Amino acid sequence: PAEILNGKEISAQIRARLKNQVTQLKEQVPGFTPRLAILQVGNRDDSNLYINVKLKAAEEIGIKATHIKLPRTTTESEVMKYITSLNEDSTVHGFLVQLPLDSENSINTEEVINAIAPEKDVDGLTSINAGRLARGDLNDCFIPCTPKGCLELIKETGVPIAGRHAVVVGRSKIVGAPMHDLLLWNNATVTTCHSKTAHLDEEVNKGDILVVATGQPEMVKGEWIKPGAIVIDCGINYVPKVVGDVAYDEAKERASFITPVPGGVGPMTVAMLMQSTVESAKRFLE
Amino acid sequence: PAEILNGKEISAQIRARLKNQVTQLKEQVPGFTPRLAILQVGNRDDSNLYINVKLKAAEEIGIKATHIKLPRTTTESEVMKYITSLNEDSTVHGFLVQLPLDSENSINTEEVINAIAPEKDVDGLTSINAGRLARGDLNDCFIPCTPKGCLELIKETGVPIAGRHAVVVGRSKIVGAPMHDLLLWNNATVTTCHSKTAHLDEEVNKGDILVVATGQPEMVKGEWIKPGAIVIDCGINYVPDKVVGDVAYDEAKERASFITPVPGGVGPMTVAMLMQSTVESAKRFLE
Ligand SMILES: Cc1cc(C(=O)N[C@@H](CCC(=O)O)C(=O)O)ccc1NC(=O)Nc1c(N)nc(N)[nH]c1=O
Ligand SMILES: Cc1cc(C(=O)N[C@@H](CCC(=O)O)C(=O)O)ccc1NC(=O)Nc1c(N)nc(N)[nH]c1=O
Repeated sequence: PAEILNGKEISAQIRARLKNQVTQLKEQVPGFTPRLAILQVGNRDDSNLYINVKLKAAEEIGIKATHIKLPRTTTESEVMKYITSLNEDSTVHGFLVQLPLDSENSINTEEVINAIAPEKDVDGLTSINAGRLARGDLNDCFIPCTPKGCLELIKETGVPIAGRHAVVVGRSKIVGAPMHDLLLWNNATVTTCHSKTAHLDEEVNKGDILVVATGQPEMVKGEWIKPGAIVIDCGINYVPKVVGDVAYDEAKERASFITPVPGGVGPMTVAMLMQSTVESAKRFLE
Repeated sequence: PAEILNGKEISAQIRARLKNQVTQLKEQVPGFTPRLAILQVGNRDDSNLYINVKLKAAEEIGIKATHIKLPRTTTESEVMKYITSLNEDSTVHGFLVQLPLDSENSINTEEVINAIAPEKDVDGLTSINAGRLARGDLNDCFIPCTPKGCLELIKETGVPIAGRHAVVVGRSKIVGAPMHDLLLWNNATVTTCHSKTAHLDEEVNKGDILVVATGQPEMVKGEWIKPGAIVIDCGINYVPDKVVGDVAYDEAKERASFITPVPGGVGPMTVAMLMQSTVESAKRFLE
């Protein structure tokens, strides 16, 4: 049986450190506070939940987090007015657009995301920050929050990354593709799989490190797991109960470390966003 | 043995089609002509060689190509002034900075590259264009010219890329990393290897498609190659004797279904893809 990576506990420790930094930073600079804005389009239930968990974390730490919720009938030009304003408001240190946009109109997601000023792009979703991470310029960019949090979970095992084979299942803009880049520049040998991969089971079996971000409940079976692998499950699926993308019961028998769902990647995602927000607040003080 | 992917023949076909494309544009819009600029820092022989090949190809196609060469002792502020001037000259449609910079002073390559207007970044080296490619937004960016040319060589086989396991050995900003992205958004399963990869022979043996860009002459031995693999050798290594690639061509040819020779493989495809990107930005400028 694998040792469980306790993300709920690990994040708690991170947020305490962030609170101390924000507490300390509010003294060294009186009247100053990190400010986060979260923009939402539409009213998805899962977007509501995740945004509120983020507001909740920001509250604990002392970050001032605003939530602007736009209606489903919002146009692309309406959204761009808000991004423009947030870019220009010098009191706002970071902001993000919760994805996907839930609009009945046609909105170019990529156009919206890429209007965000890169120095405020705490979610790391602009092409500018993605291109730096994709090319190995890691100390110059915001890195996406779920990948940042998966990397921290992997170090918690103590097992070095350099020279191990990492398999990443999924290549989405927010998780899988930046996760590949993060592991690579941490000097793993990385294979990316996706919905056109043949023999996915045999590919998954190659992974000393396995990160699954597919959105298909429990599709990655435990038999597929290389014995002793570090298994990281990014899935959160509501099913007949909350399950991940990895069949947790079987995989725990093969993994050496595993993240449970919930309480694994999820809280780490939120903690890493808070960390990037404090980092941009500090960078702003220069 | 493998069929030879003959880059000389394929590049010559692309240049001719480009030439006719330029001719028709010039007929449709009299006086107009695609304009490329190449900036160099220092006096490296290999850069001199490669830039000259690009000048010759542009001249054949009808691209007006200017070459600006700065001394080994230039400052970053001097280089930034030229990049700004090229960004601002409306008669220049694309330009590149031949890499590596050859300087006595330390110059931030990333700062220099990233000052290029993305719409003129025909080499696809700005962070903006890399981020578009890395995330599959392929319709808005210039792709770097060597990965573009590898993709054409692979498509010359007529074997679809989707579903195959591709291995890219090397992760540089100009070749290896963009090659991984190009193959991923053509729906390969991609493994990227580098100098920290253990058991490189076993990773190479997974490749239905193998792209090697290491600058380590003949380091990828032919016995590692999966039988039937498509082998793409981006290496141009001058060894004592002669040019060799990054793959042991002798044993590799016995196992691959297709293979690029060195020279006459990727090299001419690189130049041709740069010309294609230049013609493309010129057309976009007309819009
Ligand atoms: C999937 C997820 C889970 C949780 C979480 O907290 N999960 C807990 C249970 C929480 C509870 O119910 O208390 C657990 O799994 O244990 C927080 C965040 C996300 N994901 C995102 O927010 N993704 C995302 C996006 N869609 N768009 C942009 N722009 N940026 C983003 O990062
Ligand atoms: C390695 C190489 C070879 C040749 C070549 O001429 N090869 C043929 C001969 C016949 C012919 O080319 O027509 C052969 O090998 O057979 C052309 C180009 C390169 N490489 C680059 O130029 N790399 C590069 C760089 N260093 N910096 C920036 N910014 N952009 C870049 O693309």
